Amino acid sequence: VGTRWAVLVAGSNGYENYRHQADVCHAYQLLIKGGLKEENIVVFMYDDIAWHELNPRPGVIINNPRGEDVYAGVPKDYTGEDVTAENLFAVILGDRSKVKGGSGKVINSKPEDRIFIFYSNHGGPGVLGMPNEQILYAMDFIDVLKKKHASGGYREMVIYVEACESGSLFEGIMPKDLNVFVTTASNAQENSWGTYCPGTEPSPPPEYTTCLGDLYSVAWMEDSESHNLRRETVNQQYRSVKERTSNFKDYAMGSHVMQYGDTNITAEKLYLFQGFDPATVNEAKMEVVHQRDAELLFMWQMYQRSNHLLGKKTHILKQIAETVKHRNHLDGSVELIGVLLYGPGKGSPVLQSVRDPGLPLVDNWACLKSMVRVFESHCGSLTQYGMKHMRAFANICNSGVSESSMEEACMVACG
Amino acid sequence: VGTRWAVLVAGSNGYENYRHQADVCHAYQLLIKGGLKEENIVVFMYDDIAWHELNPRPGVIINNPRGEDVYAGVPKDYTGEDVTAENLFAVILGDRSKVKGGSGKVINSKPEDRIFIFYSNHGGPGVLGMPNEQILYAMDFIDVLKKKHASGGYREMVIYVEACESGSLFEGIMPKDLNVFVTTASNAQENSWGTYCPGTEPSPPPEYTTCLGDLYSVAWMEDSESHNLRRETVNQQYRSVKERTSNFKDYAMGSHVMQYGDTNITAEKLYLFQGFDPATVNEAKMEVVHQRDAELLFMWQMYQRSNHLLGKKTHILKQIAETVKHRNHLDGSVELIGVLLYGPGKGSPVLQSVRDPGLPLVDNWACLKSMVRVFESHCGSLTQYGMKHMRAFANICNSGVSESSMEEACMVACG
Repeated sequence: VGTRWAVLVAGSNGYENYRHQADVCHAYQLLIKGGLKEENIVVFMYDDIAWHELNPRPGVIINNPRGEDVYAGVPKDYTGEDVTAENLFAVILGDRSKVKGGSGKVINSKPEDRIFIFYSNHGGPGVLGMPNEQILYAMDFIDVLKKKHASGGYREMVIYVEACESGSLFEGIMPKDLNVFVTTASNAQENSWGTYCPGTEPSPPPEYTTCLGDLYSVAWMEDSESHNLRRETVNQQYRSVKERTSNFKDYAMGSHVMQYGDTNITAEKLYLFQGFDPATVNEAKMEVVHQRDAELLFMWQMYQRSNHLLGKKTHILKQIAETVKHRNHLDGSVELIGVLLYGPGKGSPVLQSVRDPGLPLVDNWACLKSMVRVFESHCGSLTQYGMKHMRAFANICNSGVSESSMEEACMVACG
Repeated sequence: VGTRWAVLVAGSNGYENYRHQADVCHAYQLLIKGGLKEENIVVFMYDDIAWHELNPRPGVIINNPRGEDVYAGVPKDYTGEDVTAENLFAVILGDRSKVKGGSGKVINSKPEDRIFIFYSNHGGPGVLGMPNEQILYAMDFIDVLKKKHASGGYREMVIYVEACESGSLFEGIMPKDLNVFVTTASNAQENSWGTYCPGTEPSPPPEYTTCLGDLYSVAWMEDSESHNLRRETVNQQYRSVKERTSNFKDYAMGSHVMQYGDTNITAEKLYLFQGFDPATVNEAKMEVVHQRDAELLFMWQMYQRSNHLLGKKTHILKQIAETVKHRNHLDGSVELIGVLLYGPGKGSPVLQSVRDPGLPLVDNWACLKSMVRVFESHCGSLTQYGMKHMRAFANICNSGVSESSMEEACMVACG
């Protein structure tokens, strides 16, 4: 009894981030094969990958080396400028009146229905990326779940999140009484991983200069599509994905998959959320690339493939230098703010200290947004890479440092 | 039979580096108390500390919290602009014709004589600082020892070096057949430490905003002045200094004292090199500060002591920001050069790889100087802090990367 809904979100754009949209398109195809209806699956994807000038298979997206297209048939619900945090919240709430642009499809669910949410891109401590120069903050995502729960618009929900430090979106803040179960690609202090990368094994087709997928994402999808979901439980998928994402417990090239929320949902059969493919009647180490370094890997691939063209080669090398200089500006400015506020030798211990598991990243989420606002007003936009510094901003909030002191430090560091 | 000579060198200047000149002045006083004659001890010190506007005891320098002046009576052999690598080499060779400025005092020693060399400041892999915008390279220092040995101008020599990564000045290149024994404050991959720092224990007098000494340096000096050097061997001093510099084998706040050269000299009584004080008839953990961060600690002390003066406080905070921005420029530019030459993900492993103990830092020392020259021509002067990147430059040389490729990478990184 009830209807199965899904919300699939890629939080990034650019050919360098092909894998996030490939993960989301693969999830869409898997859910349709399971019997979920298109009207109940909302897709958020920037939609700049299939027809990108750099795509060697125009109009096609693949998510693993087998090369099966996952782009054909995916709906354009929220693409381009409409991939926003506000539209994501309106969609989850089932409030078409709060949607701006897009198809108008929302999760206008009933109390008997189940919902599956999958996000891929990206992130930082307490934050997720959204592609139109937006940061999605953890407490706002939890508040949307609380609002949806208070309306009575679903029976249970399962949420899968692929992003760096993704455990920090739920630690200390995700309630267990919302009928929502969550898993994350990593704990609160680990990065997440791209996989099926050029120059690595398992290798994507040779024409690819960008990674095809993300480790935790392809782990759950390849697990669902290789099992009878009427028999596999939510717990069994969690255990399998945790094992695969750990990469033979080698955490220098793997992460700790975490679980939050209502763990009673782990006893449920996965088909209640992902459907079941009627045609299904029921492992080696993977080379991975840090999510934050996959863009530089892609630019280096473009550089190495243009070695015969001097002009193009020089242009790409200068783009790599601009990208590293921008990364260095953000990393150096945040380190400098720590020194100005706390002194040398205490700056890094304060900004980089990780709270114990189970504690929220920040006590005041409005303060966290204000630290980002003050930083950006003097130092420039944070960018997706800059989300790595969200624990530094949270730690400034937690330390008792004033917003007036942050303003002074940012002005000295970046004016 | 024979005369005891010494060469004492501080490689730095500025009130932030008070400790290097305080170590050298203390060494001078200790040697005079031992019966070495002033005409046989050459002092290299910039000489900007005793009368510095920031010195709370004008005309006085102290090297430990007991506060005994060590400045009065120290000769001005090579000070200011004359503290150069060329003068140091001429002095060690005993060649007054090759000295420029200074007092003209040199080590014009005889075959029966012994020599003691002590250097304090900082350094980097394969390099030592000199204060007039100069880097002293390890192979040139070894070549001066070989030239002095070839002339027959001494019986034995002992050399003590306090600087970061100082073991790298001798690993793989110091011969055992020159009648020279050497110890260093650290191994080839560790920093060295300032001690007697403000805000730490054992604490210097409260008027001091800069560290009074360096750990290995005060370890040997305080050991020599508390023992009968006619009974203590060179080996006993090495063992005591190794124990103290390790700081209870806590290498997060200590270093590994290393030995090189002719270890047969360790059996000799220390008075043969340092003299003996006729009035001498024969341990707790020390708080330390990284040599490369002591300047920022001093600037933070000045900032915290000027909190009542808004104008002065703001000025110091901007000086701290300029210093950290300069550090970030050097660190970021070297990291960017690694990415441009080797690609992302291989850049840091190549630039930061440490050769096995016993191997020279670089196979071609002229290439090492050329990498520094190319870097500086595009990215600016390395500065003393920038000597930390000498292993990256050595690794560029060792990798087979051409000087033409280094030029291209530096131009892209810094133009």
